[PDB]
Amino acid sequence: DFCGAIIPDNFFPIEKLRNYTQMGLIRDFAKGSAVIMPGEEITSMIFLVEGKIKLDIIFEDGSEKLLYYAGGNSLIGKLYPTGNNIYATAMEPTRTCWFSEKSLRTVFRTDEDMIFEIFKNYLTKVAYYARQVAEMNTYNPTIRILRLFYELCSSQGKRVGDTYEITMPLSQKSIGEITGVHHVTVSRVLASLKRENILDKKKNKIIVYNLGELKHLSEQTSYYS
Amino acid sequence: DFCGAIIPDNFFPIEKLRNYTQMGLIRDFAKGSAVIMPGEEITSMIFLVEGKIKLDIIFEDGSEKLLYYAGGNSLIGKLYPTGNNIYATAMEPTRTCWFSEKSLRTVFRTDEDMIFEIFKNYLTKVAYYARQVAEMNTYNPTIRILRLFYELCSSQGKRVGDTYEITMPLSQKSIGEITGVHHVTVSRVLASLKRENILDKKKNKIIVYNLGELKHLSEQTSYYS
DNA sequence: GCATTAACATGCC
DNA sequence: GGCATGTTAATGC
DNA sequence: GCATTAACATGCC
DNA sequence: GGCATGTTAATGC
Ligand SMILES: O=C(O)Cc1ccc(O)c(Cl)c1
Ligand SMILES: O=C(O)Cc1ccc(O)c(Cl)c1
Repeated sequence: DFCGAIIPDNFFPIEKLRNYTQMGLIRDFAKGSAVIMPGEEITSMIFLVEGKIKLDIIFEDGSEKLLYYAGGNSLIGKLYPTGNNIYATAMEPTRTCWFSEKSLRTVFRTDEDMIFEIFKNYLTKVAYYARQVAEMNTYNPTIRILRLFYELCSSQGKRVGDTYEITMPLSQKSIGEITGVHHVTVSRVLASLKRENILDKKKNKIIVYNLGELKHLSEQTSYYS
Repeated sequence: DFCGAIIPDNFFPIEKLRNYTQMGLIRDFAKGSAVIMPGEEITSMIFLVEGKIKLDIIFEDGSEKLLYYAGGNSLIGKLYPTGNNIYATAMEPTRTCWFSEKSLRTVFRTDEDMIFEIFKNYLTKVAYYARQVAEMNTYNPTIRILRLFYELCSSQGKRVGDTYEITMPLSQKSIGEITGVHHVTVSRVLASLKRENILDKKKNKIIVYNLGELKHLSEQTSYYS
């Protein structure tokens, strides 16, 4: 029914795969440990039973960038070699379940629906990243930040009297990483939005005091203002 | 064994799915016709038996951008709604095969390997677009153009005496669309590369006269030179 | 560091 | 011959 | 239009 | 208390 993500965190979780972790291999990591080491070739799907993984790509010159965050019931779909150098670290004590190709056949023979759940999980990732490429080719950095707050507000902002609240803990550093904008530009833009009384990004909530202005500004070509 | 793409054209073709098009629905399009209309909700996988599709996303303000090109044995993995407005046009007379969820079950009951072929096709797309996001966040437009020619040369350039040839018909307009660089910047960069005798992009071949210089320049922060 | 604009020139079922 | 692709330099976001 | 740099200030298992 | 996150303005790619 719907394969969408506004942010690259907890893409299409598959809670029913917890009924089949006995067909796969349990593997616990300590906080701070590598689930996937730089240069490690992975050929398993990795189901996250409990915890939190940060998953990054590393370029040849050593540059490192965020791809996504993974939480409980997330799926790392690295069953085959891809050409990318991936580094995935446990942000907390984390339980995984490693599903090889053979082990997946065993799961599908028991439950043919899990096939389509995995397709949904992949589709969601492709829809996210393909749009993000096209969005970066269409809107300027500062506009992409406004567009993110508008879309989170539309999709998950709760009306609370005069305002909308987005119940979400989200740092400026991550906003920058997700939107591809320098963290100092992120600080500047939020300063503006705050002092103009449009939006306040707090520790655990973003509060939108003025959605129609937020939206209007997101429709311009810059908000380096 | 390998889920890679340097360019968003002909991602992981699955030639064996042509053995199962009788389980799905044949649908022929004329050149210039919409395979997916703007705003059309698609819930089928669409296998391209013969021809060529150009597949674009359209934003709310009407901006339109390339996602990818599809050729024979390519797969459009839109089995479920995604939230994106997609517009896909037949660039030539094109035969498709539409596979619903029910129809895919029928295919998998006959050949369990087709499951994993589809996973490979999805993985390849996710690896492409996820890297492209991270690359646009890491390298400047002009550098991304150099990096593309270097990687195509590495991956598919054939040594021909003094040179490498990449046997590929690729317009400046598409290079721009793929790399997210204005077509006039693309023209400028190629002018430079040509007159410095590094590389010549012709109608049906790119010729690299100097791979080590190409590579060296791709390692700098700009080539607006 | 490059997008944009503009005015112009060459390619092409 | 008409519309799509490519060219070059200047201006400032 | 914004990344970068820099020098500084506030947050935090 | 130490290292990570956030702040603000200036400079020019
Ligand atoms: O491994 C890669 O190159 C990309 C990637 C990373 C994480 C995932 O869950 C997927 Cl499906 C792909
Ligand atoms: O439909 C989308 O939002 C993205 C998309 C487009 C084409 C494909 O083949 C896939 Cl797998 C996804």
